[PDB]
Amino acid sequence: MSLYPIAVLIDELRNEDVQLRLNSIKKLSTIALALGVERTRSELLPFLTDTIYDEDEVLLALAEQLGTFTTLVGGPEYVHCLLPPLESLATVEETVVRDKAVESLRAISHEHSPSDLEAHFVPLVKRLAGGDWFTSRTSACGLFSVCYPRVSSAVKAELRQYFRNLCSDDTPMVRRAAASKLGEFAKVLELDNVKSEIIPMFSNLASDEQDSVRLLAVEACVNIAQLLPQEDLEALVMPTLRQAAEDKSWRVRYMVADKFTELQKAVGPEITKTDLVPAFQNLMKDCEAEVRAAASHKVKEFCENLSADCRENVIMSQILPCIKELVSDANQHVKSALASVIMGLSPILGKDNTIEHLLPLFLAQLKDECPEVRLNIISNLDCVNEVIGIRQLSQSLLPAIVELAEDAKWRVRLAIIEYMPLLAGQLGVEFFDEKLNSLCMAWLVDHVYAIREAATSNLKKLVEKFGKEWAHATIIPKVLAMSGDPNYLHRMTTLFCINVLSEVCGQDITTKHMLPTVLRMAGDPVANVRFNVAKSLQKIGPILDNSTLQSEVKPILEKLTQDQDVDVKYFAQEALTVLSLA
Amino acid sequence: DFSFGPWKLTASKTHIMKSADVEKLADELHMPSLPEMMFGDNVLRIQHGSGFGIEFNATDALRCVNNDWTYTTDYKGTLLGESLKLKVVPTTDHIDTEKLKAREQIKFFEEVLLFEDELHDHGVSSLSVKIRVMPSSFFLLLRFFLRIDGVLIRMNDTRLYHEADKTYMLREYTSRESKIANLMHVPPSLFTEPNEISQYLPIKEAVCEKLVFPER
Amino acid sequence: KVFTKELDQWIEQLNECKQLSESQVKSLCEKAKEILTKESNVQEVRCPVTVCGDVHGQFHDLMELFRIGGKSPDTNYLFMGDYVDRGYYSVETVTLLVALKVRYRERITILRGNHESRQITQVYGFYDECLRKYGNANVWKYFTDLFDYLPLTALVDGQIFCLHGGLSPSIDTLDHIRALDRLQEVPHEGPMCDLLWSDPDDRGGWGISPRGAGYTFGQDISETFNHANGLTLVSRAHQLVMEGYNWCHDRNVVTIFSAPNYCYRCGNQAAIMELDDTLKYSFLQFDPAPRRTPDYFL
Ligand SMILES: [Mn+2]
Repeated sequence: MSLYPIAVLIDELRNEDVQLRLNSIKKLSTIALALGVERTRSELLPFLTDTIYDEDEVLLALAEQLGTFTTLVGGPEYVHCLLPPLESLATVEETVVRDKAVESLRAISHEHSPSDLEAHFVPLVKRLAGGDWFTSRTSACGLFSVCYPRVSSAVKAELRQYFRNLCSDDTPMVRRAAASKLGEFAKVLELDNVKSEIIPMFSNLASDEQDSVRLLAVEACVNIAQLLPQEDLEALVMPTLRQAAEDKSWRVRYMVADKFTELQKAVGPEITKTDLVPAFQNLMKDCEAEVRAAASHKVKEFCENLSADCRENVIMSQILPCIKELVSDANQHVKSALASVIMGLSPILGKDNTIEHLLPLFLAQLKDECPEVRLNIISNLDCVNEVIGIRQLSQSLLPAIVELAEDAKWRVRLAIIEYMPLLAGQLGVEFFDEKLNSLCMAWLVDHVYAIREAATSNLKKLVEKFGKEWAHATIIPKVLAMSGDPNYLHRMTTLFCINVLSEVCGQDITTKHMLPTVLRMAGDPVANVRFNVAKSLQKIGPILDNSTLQSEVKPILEKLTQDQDVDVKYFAQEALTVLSLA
Repeated sequence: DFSFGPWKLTASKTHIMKSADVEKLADELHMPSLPEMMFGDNVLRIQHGSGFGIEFNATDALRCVNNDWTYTTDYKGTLLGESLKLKVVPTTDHIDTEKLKAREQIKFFEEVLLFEDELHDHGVSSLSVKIRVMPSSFFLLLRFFLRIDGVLIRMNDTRLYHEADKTYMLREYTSRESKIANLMHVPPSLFTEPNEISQYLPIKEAVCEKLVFPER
Repeated sequence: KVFTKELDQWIEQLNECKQLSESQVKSLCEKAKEILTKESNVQEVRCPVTVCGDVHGQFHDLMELFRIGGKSPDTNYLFMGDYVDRGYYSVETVTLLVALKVRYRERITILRGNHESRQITQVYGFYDECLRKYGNANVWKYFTDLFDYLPLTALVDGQIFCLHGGLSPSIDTLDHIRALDRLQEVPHEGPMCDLLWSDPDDRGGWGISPRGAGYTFGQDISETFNHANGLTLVSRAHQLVMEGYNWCHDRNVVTIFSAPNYCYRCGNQAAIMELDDTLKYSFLQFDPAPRRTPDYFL
């Protein structure tokens, strides 16, 4: 009993749940096609500025709609009309609704004319920055980077003083937001102005009272170093960066560690030896353990980007004496991060120096108590085999694969079955058949179905790596041998194997040794086997030629429709109608 | 600003207190520091057709803070009247949960924040209050949340129930806390949403007071 | 009448942990009635099965449970009750195990637990959740009215007793159970209440359970019962064990709890029992699954 569109849209706003309600707000664009171009401005838009207290999912879809609404108002000639309904959404209490509206504001800025830009959008940054509600003050920090170059040289000064008054605002929250968008601002100015205007703002933030401001200013330091010349780098950037690496809140010393690699690539090599390598030494051995794990994972990308005159030298004098002490600290987490990368050093070091000065420490990880350590050591060893031979280290992980393949907790056992195919292709066939076959075949009988599941699909890749014939030699005479196991779960495992292998074992094999095994099991007492026989038979069916479908599988499927078990019947009947058999 | 029956449910919610107005009151209460976000003028009040009512603010909530950097407060409303007001008395009869759970016409609802503090990034201390209305009753809940990241959690809930036309309204103050070292079996993903973790916090203080209506 | 077209579809939606709407549950519980209406109070199930106990709306832990014993219908399953009332996804949990029964009348067998009743579902959570998920009690009525049709006990290969609670003094032979009327809300007394509320322990004879309803039986009871009807052991789940399964009464009765870290209380390991072709038992311990507005608030 309502009236023209706006009312019928609000009648849906009083509906039960979100999706039912939200669905109409996604029609807010389609409603504006029916509405005249002006009707979208005259009637629609003013309703969307007196905001509506409502769930995030809707206000978010509302903000997205505004960022794609230029063509509906009449074109960029009237883009200024989208600003009021966005400013309100750039101030709602919920944070995500604010950033989405901000992003929509950053979008329609490009659509503004240079005259309309200075008269509508640039003032919009002021009302958000100078606004009382601290929420708007957060939103303002995100709109500076899109406008500052698009304006006149003088009004640029107003924005810089504005953005500066934001980094020194009383509220700590806005100081964070200003620190986050710092690099985006320094990136968007001229060269000489960032040296004098931004570096002050940058320093006072990296020494703030609240730790949340400190680390947020750090990640923006890289964005500054990407711009400055090498000379002015030690003069303005490093002073604050040097202290931030010693902040009593590990949250800060973590950021530089998680970004240590992104620093050297932007600061320079000689400055990496003057100031970075010194700090790295003390970061690998700082109090809170979380910081060490971060930097430990970055030992590889740090060594690689080092210059060529010292790559081999500074690693075995300033880096290694701290590595061994890391591998020997009881913190099971820090060694999990080192394990994934420590072996990426042999190609950077050499051949004689690594097997003699880098290998004996490697074993301590391969025999560590933590299962997660020796797991990561085994996935990142390809960078080792291309410098030192396989057997020089192959004869050592012999029991390491065993304890993981036979651990007491099944989560560990699964984790290594995923790495077996990668590991199989690096030891070749001659190794596997002698040692790694007794372990991989004992997985298809594991107590947990998850391992029997993984061990099944693990054979698909074990064939893709070795060849169609390796199954006919070491696998299939063993899989087919499980079909006599009493436990009906181990009996079914064969049927899941024949499904997988068929896809990657050609035709001549699925018909020679896999097909007669399936049809033999069609008389098992438990029906769980029999209806899966029909499932498997239709799975491998289209692989084999027609002569063998009409020969031995069809008489079974017809026979299986007479199994009183109602489950097989639907599957048996299904398995013929699936592939062109009555 | 709502109105149902002989009641006047006033709604007030705005921005935080300015920086200068913080130190001014920080000395009025002799508090070395106020919350990071002090929602001073944010107030949720309900008046009667006679002159008395209850008010939930932050200023009176920060008075109840005793000799602190967590802003823990046992505030449960500030009795407001015009020399003729409602009385407080301990009681045996308390709120009945099976009633509210019943789905009825939701009349009005506004969540009103009182303060929030990030606790030097060591936790969160938020004091909020929300209230709904039913056709034959109104219900409110005032809850001070506290999460000291790595140490403990504390929730000081305070509910207010009034069956419409029932000469009295109820108030129950629940305050439960626990050091996380004792609730290891709880996933930390719930240390942020209070409505889901309150069940796993042991009661420390329970009080049920009935607020009575005078006559004239 | 291929209505199995959508039955399989519902399970795929339930395996993604997404609700079944009111109009959908109305039709589902209707079929489940016709399937359960024919099952005797003592439902006999064939030799090769996997038997699990309580789940309590711990859907994400039920899926972890499937990766242990096997997915359905590949694995013959047997549930001993308590599908709801202490997890967050009590709706999705029971909605799946019911749809699987309607699909595979023979691959799974679901029993009635002490929480499969309108009395208790209203306080421990199932009803409160059924509202938050749909906005009314219709779904709750559809399920609760169906819970009355769940069999009380189960009897594998003629040898093993499977129920939720324990034994009863009014019940000495299985023929007695087959004579009861199990089409009512779980009573407060009588043998039907005892079967779903009794618990075993060390103290001999009958005793007063601290939970009021049911009783407390020991070695002298189980021996005198199992040897009187020809049984190897009894399988019960109402309790919970840090070990997931507990042997008691000189291995005359086994407990099987299949909900790991029960409401974040004891971090218990959840276990299940697998019965291969012949009846040789083998348990499987497992751990929890790790993966991760205007409201009528209280
Ligand atoms: Mn209980």
